[PDB]
Amino acid sequence: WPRVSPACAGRFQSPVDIRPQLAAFSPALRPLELLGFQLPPLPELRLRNNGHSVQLTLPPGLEMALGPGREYRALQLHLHWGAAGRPGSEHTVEGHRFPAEIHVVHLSTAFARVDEALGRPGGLAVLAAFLEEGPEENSAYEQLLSRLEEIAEEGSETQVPGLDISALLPSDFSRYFQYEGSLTTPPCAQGVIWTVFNQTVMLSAKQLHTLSDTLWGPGDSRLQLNFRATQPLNGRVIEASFP
Amino acid sequence: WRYGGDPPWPRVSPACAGRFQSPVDIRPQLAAFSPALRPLELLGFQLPPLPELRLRNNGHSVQLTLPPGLEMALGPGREYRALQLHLHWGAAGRPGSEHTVEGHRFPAEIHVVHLSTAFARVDEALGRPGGLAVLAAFLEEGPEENSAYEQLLSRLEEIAEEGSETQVPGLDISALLPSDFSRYFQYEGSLTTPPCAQGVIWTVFNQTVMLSAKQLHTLSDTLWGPGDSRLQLNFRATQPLNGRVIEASFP
Ligand SMILES: NS(=O)(=O)c1c(F)c(F)c(S(=O)(=O)CCO)c(NC2CCCCCCC2)c1F
Ligand SMILES: NS(=O)(=O)c1c(F)c(F)c(S(=O)(=O)CCO)c(NC2CCCCCCC2)c1F
Ligand SMILES: [Zn+2]
Ligand SMILES: [Zn+2]
Repeated sequence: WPRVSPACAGRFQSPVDIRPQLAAFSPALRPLELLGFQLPPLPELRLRNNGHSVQLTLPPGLEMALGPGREYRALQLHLHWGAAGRPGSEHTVEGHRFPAEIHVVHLSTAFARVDEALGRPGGLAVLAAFLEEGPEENSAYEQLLSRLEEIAEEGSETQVPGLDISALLPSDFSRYFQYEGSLTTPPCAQGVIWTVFNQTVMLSAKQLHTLSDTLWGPGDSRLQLNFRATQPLNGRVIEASFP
Repeated sequence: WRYGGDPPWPRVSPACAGRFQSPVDIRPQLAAFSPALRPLELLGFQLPPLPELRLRNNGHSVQLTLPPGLEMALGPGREYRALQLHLHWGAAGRPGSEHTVEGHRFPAEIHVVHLSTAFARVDEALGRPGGLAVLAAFLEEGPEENSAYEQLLSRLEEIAEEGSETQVPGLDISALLPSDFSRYFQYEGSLTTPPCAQGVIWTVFNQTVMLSAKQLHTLSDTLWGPGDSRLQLNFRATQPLNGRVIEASFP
C-alpha cells in the first residue's frame, strides 16, 4: 500500500483501536445533527459493487453537523465486513473486531469539491457504526442486502429505492467517539474526522452472511475481509461525547 | 473600514455578520474541560538578529511580519506556520484586550496568526475549518520593563504615522508569549477584522504577559491611525458565543 501510495505510511492513519478508558470526555461534543436523511422512494439511488465494497451514492440535501457551524453533506455510504463467521469491522474496541461496519462519507460545506477537501483538516467526515449479530432481521439493512445478488459481479450496479439512511445508524446520536485520521484505502488522505458511534446496530446472522457471501471482487476472489489493519494513534487522543 | 466608524463591517464583508464571531467573553465556569488539549508546541521561534523583520503601523494595529520556518502545533497532526503578530490596546486609564474573562478587559492583547500547513495561501484557508489559528495572550502591568517587548515598543516612534514601517532585528518571538503553554482556553470563531472569516481556532492562554506602565503607555500613546486620530482602543466588541462551548485544557 505504501508502495503504490506513500500517503498510507503517514503518521495519522485510520482505522484505530478504540480504548474507552483512555478516551477524553469533552462536554463540548454535542449530539450529532442529521437532517434530510429520510429519502422518499423516488428518485432511486445507485448501488454499486466497486471491487472494494458496496457503495450507495446519496443525493444532495443530507445535511450533517459535528458542531455549531461545522456542517457537512453526505456523499455516499459503504460497508466493511469479514467472511464465514470471522468479523470484518475496521475500527476495533479494546481489541474486539465487530462483524461489520458502515461508513457514511461526508464533505464539508466549506469545500465545493472532494478533491479540495482531501488532505485538508476536517474537509471530509465519516460517520462509522458497528454492525453486530442480533436475533431479528434488520428492515433498514434488508433494503440493501436483498439487492446484492443483482450486483454480485465486480463493477456491476443497480438502482434501489430511496430509504431512510438515518435508520441504518444506532439509537443515540449523543454517544460517540471522535478523532482525526485518514481514508482507510488509497489515497489514504489525512485530515478526515472520524466519528464512531458508541452503540451498535444489529443484523440477523443470515443478513450478515448475505453481506459477506454475495459479492465478488478482483481476479476470481470473493469480496470479503475488506478492512484495513489497525493503525497506531501516534499521540492522537480519542475523544468521547459522554463521561 | 476603521474602529468606531463606518463602513458597517457587514457592508465590507458579510462574514462580519456571522453567528460564530470573535472575540468572546470567556466565562470559565461555563468552559468545558477537555484533556485532549495538550501543551502547545513551537519550533523555530528563536530567531537570529538577521535577516531583520518588518514592523508596520497598518492603521488598525502594529504588526510584525514573521519569516518562514516558525512552526506551531495545537496537537499531534494539527500543524501550523506563523504568519505575523499584532496587538490590541486601549488608551490612558482604559483597557483594550479583545477577549474578556468574566467581563474583565485586560490592558492589552497579543495575537500570533498562523496558517495550517494543508494550505499554501491564506485565501484558500479563509473560512475553512481550522485553516487559520491564532494564539492570544493578555498583556498586564508588571513592575519590570519586558525586554522582549522593548525591542518592538522602542521602535514605535519611527512608525507613528499610519502606513509607515521599519526594519527590526529578529528576536525570540516566543518571549512575547507566556511561559505556560499548558493552560489555555480554545474555541472556534473568526477573524476580528474584515473579512471576519469563520473557522479560526482561537487559543487564549491562562497566564498573562507583564509589561511596565511605561511600555503600556508607549503602546497606546505613540501610533496614529485613519485621518488625524490616535490609534487607540483598537479592539472589537465581544460577540455572543451563540451556543459554542469554550474548551479549557484544565478543570
Ligand atoms: N473507509 S473509507 O471511508 O476511507 C473509504 C473506503 F473504505 C472505500 F472503500 C471507498 S470506495 O467505496 O469509494 C472504494 C475505494 O475508493 C471510499 N470512497 C470515497 C468516498 C468519497 C470521498 C473521496 C475520497 C475517496 C473515498 C471511502 F471513503
Ligand atoms: N484579531 S485578528 O487576528 O483576527 C487580526 C487582526 F485584528 C488584525 F488587525 C490583522 S492586521 O493587523 O494584519 C490588519 C489587517 O486585518 C490580522 N491580520 C491578517 C492576518 C493574515 C491572515 C488572515 C487574513 C487577514 C488578517 C488579523 F488576523
Ligand atoms: Zn470505509
Ligand atoms: Zn488580533
